[PDB]
Amino acid sequence: NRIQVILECTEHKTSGVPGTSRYITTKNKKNTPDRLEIKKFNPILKRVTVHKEI
Amino acid sequence: SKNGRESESKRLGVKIYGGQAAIAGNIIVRQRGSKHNPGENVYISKDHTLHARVAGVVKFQKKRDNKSYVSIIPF
RNA sequence: UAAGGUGGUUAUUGCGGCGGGGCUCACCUCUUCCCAUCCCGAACAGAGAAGUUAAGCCCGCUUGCGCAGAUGGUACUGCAGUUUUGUGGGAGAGUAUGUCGUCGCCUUUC
RNA sequence: CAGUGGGACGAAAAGACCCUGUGCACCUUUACUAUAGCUUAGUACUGACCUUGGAUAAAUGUUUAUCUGAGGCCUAACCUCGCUGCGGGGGACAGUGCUUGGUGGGUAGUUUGACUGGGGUGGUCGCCUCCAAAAGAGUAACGGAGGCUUCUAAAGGUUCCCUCAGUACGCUUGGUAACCGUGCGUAGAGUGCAAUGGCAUAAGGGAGCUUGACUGAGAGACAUACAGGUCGAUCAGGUACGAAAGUAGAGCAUAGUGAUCCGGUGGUUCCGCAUGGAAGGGCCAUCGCUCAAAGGAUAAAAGGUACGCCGGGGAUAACAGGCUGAUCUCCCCCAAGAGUUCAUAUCGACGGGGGGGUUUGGCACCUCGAUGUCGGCUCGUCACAUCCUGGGGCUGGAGAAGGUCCCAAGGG
RNA sequence: AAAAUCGUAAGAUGAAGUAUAGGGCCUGACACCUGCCCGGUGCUGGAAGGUUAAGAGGAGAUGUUAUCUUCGGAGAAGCAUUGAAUUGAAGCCCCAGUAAACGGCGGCCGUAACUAUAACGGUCCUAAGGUAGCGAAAUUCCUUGUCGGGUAAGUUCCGACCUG
RNA sequence: AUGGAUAAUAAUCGGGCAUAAGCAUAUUACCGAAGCUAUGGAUUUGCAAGUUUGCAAGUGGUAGGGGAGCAUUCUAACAG
RNA sequence: GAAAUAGCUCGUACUCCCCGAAAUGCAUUUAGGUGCAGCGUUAGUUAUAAAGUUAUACAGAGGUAGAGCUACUGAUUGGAUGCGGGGGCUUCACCGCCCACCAAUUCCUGACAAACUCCGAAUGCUGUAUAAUGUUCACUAACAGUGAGGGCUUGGGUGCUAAGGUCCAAGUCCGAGAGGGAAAGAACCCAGACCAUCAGCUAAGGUCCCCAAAUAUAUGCUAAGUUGAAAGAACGAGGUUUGUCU
RNA sequence: GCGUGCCUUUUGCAUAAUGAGCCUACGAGUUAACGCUGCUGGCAAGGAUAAGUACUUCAGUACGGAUCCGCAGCGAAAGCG
RNA sequence: UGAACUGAAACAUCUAAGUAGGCGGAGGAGAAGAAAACAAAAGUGAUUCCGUAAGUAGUGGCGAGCGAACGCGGAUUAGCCC
Repeated sequence: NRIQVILECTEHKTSGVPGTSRYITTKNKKNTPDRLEIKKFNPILKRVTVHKEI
Repeated sequence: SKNGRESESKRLGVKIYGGQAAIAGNIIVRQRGSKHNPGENVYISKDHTLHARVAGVVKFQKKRDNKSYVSIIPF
């Protein structure tokens, strides 16, 4: 049930800045469904941004 | 039979003793659970390992209902 | 001298029982406000000073429960030879016994 | 000198029985990978016309010029027969070449693990906890006990708080084992999951807010054949909680795992074969292996040999020898009884102490460049733990026949 | 122009034969007979339905750029890579047959006058639960089974029983 | 000290044999090895003199490692 | 082809001098082979040198031997209570009773444990300084062999507190080792072989002869040839010497 | 008086584990290419030539700098140094 | 036309190896030989052989292993016919 999720930054890919911020975490496909969203530090933009599960 | 399995030893025990010198990051005691508690200039890690904080001389000084409190006298 | 606050000391410092005390400590009266109960001003928080040592707290006594604990002997054991032993180390348990703490720094007091 | 053959583990054959070698050979199949042959379709040799269907192009549901799927017919390629080029039988079929799917031990190349108180059978192969382990660390057995191939978006972070299990006394259901009230209760609870250690001034439980389960990194140490593994303090950029100090780079800590190659996904003017792109590759993040025989020899793999062969082993078994008695046989010690009464004329349970090495075993110490194995025949020889003959004691011995014990190996 | 056999082929045997003939396989004179099972593996026939090769076919996508776009980017034609719909046989799945084709052919419980047994009844599972015949056997471990004969004495032998 | 059975080719303090030549304690002398020492000699390292000597420590040895050399056949020079 | 391959057996030729091991650990289609580590040789480095070895003084952590359990977990001998349940009589009423066993909790004693600990040594380990010995220590380079071990003493597991059995740990020896003693024995006791000598002193063990040295001294025991090599039982006995009580 | 041949394999052999009837002759770590260590030699921030060519009394001095190693490293790479 | 033993410490891709072997033809030599070639912003100009480049680029169950080319220095030098 425990799957591997990839939280990619959401405010990224909208500005003229090359790159993409991602976080490779684990989750449960039964206990926590519906595309978990978590605030993580974006190393490209140098600020905390909400990353949503792909 | 059904008894032929065992695991490798973790090489626990007591590192630098209570009369020897240590430095800023020397492991003092490796334990499974805090049976040697940290004192002055000595902290504990995630695995209940005792680390030194500054250079000095180790001192155990068991006290308070037979509980070892490892500390470091700076020098 | 007495009390309050705050620390060091592995309960010989603790638990219990019996008497004494209150400028400070504590109960004690209320919930408008600050604050809170998965229900309750019980606890926490605030506003006061009618009463009280009754209790908490502090003193004096108590071997009662706990805690500490010898000297001597014994077990065990390093080295040397051996059926024996000689040289050193030396417990645990138990007995006699001890303990109703001790050491600092601040404020009000005499 | 003539006769018999007990020994020289006598001579002969680098044991043919057993084990072994990532040795060989042959054979088998529902092991792997191929192939001869057989067979299906497409295509070339292979052509002319009618019927029936589909598609494209044009014009106003049909028509006209093509492609294709099928049938029928014709002879003119191609095949066959009879007379010596004809007269018949088929016919664009069959045969053949290339490309393909299925069968195919008919054939060929190979694989088929190790540990092991001989080898098979059974069991195990990686990781974690306790004992063995002899008070630093480490330390083996097919030694004694158990678990793992995970889980939590909260079972993570911070701030503020709370105290367990059990038991006694009371109370409708309710029963002293449900909830409640008052005492006693240093830990006997709980800490997801085995064990050990730890934890109440909590690592156990609750509430509020949150995502540090961040980015760039690693002073110094512990383990250490290597590959790997474990802990960790300062600094910078932005965060969560908290009034602030301060804490937070995942869980109370030890198990929850798989190297390399190859391939996939996201980011990246890093390179990109004359130049500019691209294919592709490189760097960072990450995915795919019960490779479980878990340091994984291939992407891909099972058996028989008494028809066997070669190279070695007493490193290792079967006969015999050797050490020890578990088993075997014999004796002795105590005596509850049985013997009409009376333990020991005779037997003797429940227990104990030894002698012998004749049985079945344990070990694997000499022999696998050979120590010929059961039974019977001939020839004997030795011990006495005596079957007869010989000499005695006791008797539940009237005599004769008995029972038991002692001495005795000359002959049978 | 047989099947089949040898060969790369041509060719040859079969056969200067032709179903009362020629191959493949089992059993083994003669007498009586030769039971049940098509589940599994082989063989034959069918082909409505599913899957399925090469070869045809080319919706769309990608690379390059004439040109247009202040930048970004879009991009006709040509040239190349990659290609999905559609068509596509045998075989396999499927349907039925075949055992003188390979192969297979069961248990428990209760019950009749003294005992014993069960003609009989209940129940579970199969494709079927082994018929006739024989039976201590070239097949039987217990075993030197049990009874009779042979011998003074018979682990061998003969004739019986049936717990094969 | 004594009784508590013994194994098969002829046996055992090693044998003769011993009443101590057995056992227990104490003492003295002696024997006893390639151990130690006395004499002679050779060799390896380290230290000095020189161009061999002196002193100190050594000198069992398998697998294995290092250093100095002998003989054999032939070749180049000088001398036979 | 071809001198196929052989992780296998066998063989491997002159001399002298110096040094000198291992039979262990981790992996392995691996176990009688290898790779790395451990142990060896040669050469070079640390100098106002460093490191080693033994002992002493000081200072540390431990949970073995031992001990104890009313200090937990499990087991456990004997007495005191017996709350309450099972069984006999009395009866309308497992109703009010009367009687003997298994019997909760508590107290007192006796005592067990590798996977029990309220306790807990000796030794061993680590660090500093000192005192003895001086490269024995450590580092680099090159080259190897070994990776079948075994006996004895001690602490253990398994086995039958059996094995010249087997698997570990702390030492020594053989392996690779001559000489002397036990009569002869790879390991037992003494002792580490540069040669030569018709020299002396000793170790273990012995002094009647074989066979070197005491028929030596003092005291007592044994009558069994016990014994003079090693090694024995439960259980008997009016053998003898000797101490105490009686 | 003392003294159980030799070799090989072995924890361990007089071993009754292997091998040899004896003598004479033959018989087993050699060479090439490419490297690494120890000693020695030339040159020295430089060192060395290969194939080849010329002369000559000819299987035996001069020339030949192509090229190789070292002098600067880090990074996958652009690149920096 | 064309193997296998062997190596990969097994083995099938691979190596061994286009080797051994078999068949046919020619000459003192044979083959090749005059660019539908290299190279890269600078250039060379037929083929053959020797030394470097170089154990480099690359290839490979990316395992065992296999392994060029460009450029440079030399021997020789020659171009023509449908």
